[PDB]
Amino acid sequence: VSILGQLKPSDGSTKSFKRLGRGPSSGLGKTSGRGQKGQKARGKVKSWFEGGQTPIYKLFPKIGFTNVGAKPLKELNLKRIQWFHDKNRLHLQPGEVLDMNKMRKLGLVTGPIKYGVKILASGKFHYNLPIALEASRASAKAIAAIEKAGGKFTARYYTPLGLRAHLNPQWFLEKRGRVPLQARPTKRRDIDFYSKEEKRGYLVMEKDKLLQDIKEAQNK
Amino acid sequence: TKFLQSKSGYLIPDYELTTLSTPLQFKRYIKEKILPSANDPKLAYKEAEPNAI
Amino acid sequence: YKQYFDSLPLKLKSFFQRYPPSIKYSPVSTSTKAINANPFLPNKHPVTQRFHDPKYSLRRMSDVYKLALRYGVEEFLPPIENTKKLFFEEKYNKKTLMKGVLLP
Amino acid sequence: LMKTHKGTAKRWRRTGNTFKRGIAGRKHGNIGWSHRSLKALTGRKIAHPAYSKHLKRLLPYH
Amino acid sequence: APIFPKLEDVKMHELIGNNNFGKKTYYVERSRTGNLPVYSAYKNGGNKIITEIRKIEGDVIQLRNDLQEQLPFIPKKSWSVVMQSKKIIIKGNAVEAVKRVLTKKF
Amino acid sequence: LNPLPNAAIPPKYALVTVRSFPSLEPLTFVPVPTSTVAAPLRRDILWRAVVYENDNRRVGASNPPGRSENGFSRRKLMPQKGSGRARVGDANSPTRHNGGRALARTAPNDYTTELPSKVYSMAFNNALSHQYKSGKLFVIGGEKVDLISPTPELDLNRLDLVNTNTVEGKEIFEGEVIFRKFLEEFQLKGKRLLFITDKTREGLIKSSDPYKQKVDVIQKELVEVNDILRAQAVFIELEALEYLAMAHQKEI
RNA sequence: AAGUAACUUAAGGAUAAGAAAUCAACAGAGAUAUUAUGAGUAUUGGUGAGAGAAAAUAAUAAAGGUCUAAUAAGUAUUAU
RNA sequence: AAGUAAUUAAUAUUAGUAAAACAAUAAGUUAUAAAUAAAUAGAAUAAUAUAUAUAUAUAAAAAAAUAUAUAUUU
RNA sequence: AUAAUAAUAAUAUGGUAAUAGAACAUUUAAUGAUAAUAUAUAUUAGUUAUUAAUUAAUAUAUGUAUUAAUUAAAUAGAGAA
Ligand SMILES: [Mg+2]
Ligand SMILES: [Mg+2]
Ligand SMILES: [Mg+2]
Ligand SMILES: [Mg+2]
Ligand SMILES: [Mg+2]
Ligand SMILES: [Mg+2]
Ligand SMILES: [Mg+2]
Ligand SMILES: [Mg+2]
Ligand SMILES: [Mg+2]
Ligand SMILES: [Mg+2]
Ligand SMILES: [Mg+2]
Ligand SMILES: [Mg+2]
Ligand SMILES: [Mg+2]
Ligand SMILES: [Mg+2]
Ligand SMILES: [Mg+2]
Ligand SMILES: [Mg+2]
Repeated sequence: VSILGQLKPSDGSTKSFKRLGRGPSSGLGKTSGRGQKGQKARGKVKSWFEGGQTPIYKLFPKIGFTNVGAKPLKELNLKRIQWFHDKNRLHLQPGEVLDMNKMRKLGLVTGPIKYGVKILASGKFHYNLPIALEASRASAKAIAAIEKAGGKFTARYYTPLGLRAHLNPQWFLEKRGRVPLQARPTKRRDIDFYSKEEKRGYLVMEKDKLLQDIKEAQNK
Repeated sequence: TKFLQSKSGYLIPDYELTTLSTPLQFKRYIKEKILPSANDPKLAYKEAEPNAI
Repeated sequence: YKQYFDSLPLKLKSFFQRYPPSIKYSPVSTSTKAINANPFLPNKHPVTQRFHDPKYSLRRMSDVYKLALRYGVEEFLPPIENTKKLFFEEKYNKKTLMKGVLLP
Repeated sequence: LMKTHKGTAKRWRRTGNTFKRGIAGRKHGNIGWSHRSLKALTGRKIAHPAYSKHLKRLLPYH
Repeated sequence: APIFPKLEDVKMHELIGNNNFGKKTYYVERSRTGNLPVYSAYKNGGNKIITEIRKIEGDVIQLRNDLQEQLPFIPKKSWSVVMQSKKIIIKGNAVEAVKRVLTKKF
Repeated sequence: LNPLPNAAIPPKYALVTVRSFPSLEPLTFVPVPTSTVAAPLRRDILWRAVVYENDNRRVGASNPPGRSENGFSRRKLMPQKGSGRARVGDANSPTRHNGGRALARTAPNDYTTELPSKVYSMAFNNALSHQYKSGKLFVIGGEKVDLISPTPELDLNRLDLVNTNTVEGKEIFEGEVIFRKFLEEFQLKGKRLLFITDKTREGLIKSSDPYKQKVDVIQKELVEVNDILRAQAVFIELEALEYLAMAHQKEI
């Protein structure tokens, strides 16, 4: 005979749903688990209705603000990179840098990279890779570990569109026959960050034109 | 195996063919499965009642 | 060559049909009655002395220009000098940074 | 679909598998009281387990 | 590259019913990314930790016995082999030890 | 000294015989991988696949009228007190005999459940393996592959009957007759059959139509787990089988 | 609750909308309509009850652009 | 003649896959790091906390709190 | 190192509100032998620790169980309005 008339679920998968209002010996008899006679017995009071006392969403003062200007980077630890390298998944030709796009391709970072990647230092001891990295930013300790390894970090600015283009340049080419140009940092805070040598920002490390233009303006 | 099937009149299943590594093994299988059913048609395997005795 | 031209996107093809490249259209605003009147610029009507809105509204013009850039057919389109829009690499290069960027 | 209780969201913020909140009783009438004693009420506080379930129900996407 | 190879290149030992894989032997296949299928699992609301071992082909009982022999420090009781899906559950977070034991062969 | 003594490498290829259609004649073996055609028969996975498919299939046309849907007036039939009878509102109540249903469904009811794609693929493989084990998986081909025994003169390598549409002498036609002969030969007249084609074999389906109640001709893309398992014997094209394998292979 | 029920009026096989005085953010996109994600996010509330976008990416979609206006004044804008 | 359905959220059990999962058109959700109102900050300088990370504070420690580290990442 | 059944020793087995676990009857969908010597329904008397089903007799229908079993579900069980 066909298997189709002898298939069961795996043991522990299914259950019988508790069926109310269906006789006394059932257990869930006349009252059907409701108790006896109140508002909850025949009607609806809200779960978090605290009775009339000042509730736990009212006693306490409202705290903080939502920074809409915030753009949370996805964190990538050096440890994970090292592990990838050990596994022989970190496929890089000599000279080619491990950029955010490259990380995504490899599966170092996974899921949607909306705003960028920060490189943190959770396995800085056993990190020994002389490859060059490039991300939104890195932890100071992580940077130091990279330097020790014989590597080279560069914090690179990416607007959300620019980041997207970096991650998936072929899509833009397919759609429009042209990948979009990478934007300059318009914001003051961003400019300041990438102008820091301590952060290994690209504007100082590559000696950018924007920074020079700003200096000229200041002079004049 | 094709020759054996042709002479026999019966079809030896693909899984069985894959499994059995010798002519002797094939013969033994034939003796086990097809032969008794051929001898006695009431003893043969029925599809709707696979757990028959 | 003809087949390659045909293979061009629709809007661009339509533009070429209705404003062909044999006519050297003006860089500056002109009379609306003129033959060399640029469809991207706002041309003045000679009797009423009112600036007519561009024959190709600004979005459409931009799209056409981007299509031309894609297929390398920019110079056959009429000039977009006096329309304030720049595009892509030229825009990037020619622009001055904002006062806020240079002088916070 | 279900939605967050906005007042509760304003009052409460996530901290791993709990919610943190501000202290009550430090907005006026502070003069006269001991400053050291008052310093107890300045910081934050983790949710009491009694109302944790309620908080979860209020904030389904936290 | 080809899903079904040609009849010439396939050896006899590669086929089913050869080399006696069913009788008292086993295999433990690695994951897609290429790691040992041994996992911590935090059941009953983080209260019950257990170590799960997946992707076992062949005789699971034998494999379990071999692992017990390798790791005498874990008790005999705490080795629940669920037969429907063929995976062997251990009580503690004994993942790393299991991996160490397996690595040398799988 | 020896850590895992009983470790070993599993077998990876099962041989399926490639046949000519009208008469199921062995042309070649083809080694299909063990994962497709000889997986361990996990019933639970198979069950999951079947139930999900059944749920997807659902029409869900149950549409009993609730007290709103039901078409009485909203008027109170008897005044609350001073009637000498029980309290009543409108005539639509579930309590009364002509009134609408309590907790009434409203069509079209959506019974669609979800399954992980990998689980579904595994189930598909599993069903196929079970079929192979049974001896109910007839792979027909020989066009692409290199043969051992040559194809017969009156058979053909694809899954189809020749000159089915031709019907000159009598109302009876040849493809139907051939099919009947085939059925007679392999002792599967009343048995359920499942012909998994690659491309649309119009002549085959025409031939089948007489035995439409038991014979189900399906494409390579539209074939289901249910279809495979219900079948008493599946007749799959080699190319179609390859395609299925490719579809439901575990990715690496 | 809700611009809902209702009443009233007027049209067509559909109507409405539609080729940017639109979005966006120094990079860019390119009419409108419907759906999915974005997102119960920003936003807002006797800051109670509760209400809640857009950009962007996907589908569905059709050839989707195209002049018919001598380029628009009691109009934009302002106060209320 | 009475605990039903839809859209959601949180738990649990099993099953699939697993440092990834779902989805494969891209995009997204969850996980992979803990914090903080928020900010350009983020886990052993030579090992278990006596080290480190964050918030308060600070020259830097200490101090409260939570988190991170003892062939193989969870 | 399991499951079923059976021994021995021990402890436990009243229960409203409530919580948890396990079954059965009914109806539909998937798979599905068989047959008037059969099946279904009813009555009566037996049987099985028994809301259930089964045996026999009797009656009426039907050339026949969407039947046993496993799953999926429910307008799934009424002395209480
Ligand atoms: Mg009770
Ligand atoms: Mg009371
Ligand atoms: Mg009552
Ligand atoms: Mg009560
Ligand atoms: Mg005190
Ligand atoms: Mg279901
Ligand atoms: Mg309103
Ligand atoms: Mg219209
Ligand atoms: Mg105008
Ligand atoms: Mg105007
Ligand atoms: Mg006004
Ligand atoms: Mg400070
Ligand atoms: Mg009791
Ligand atoms: Mg009922
Ligand atoms: Mg009754
Ligand atoms: Mg009763």
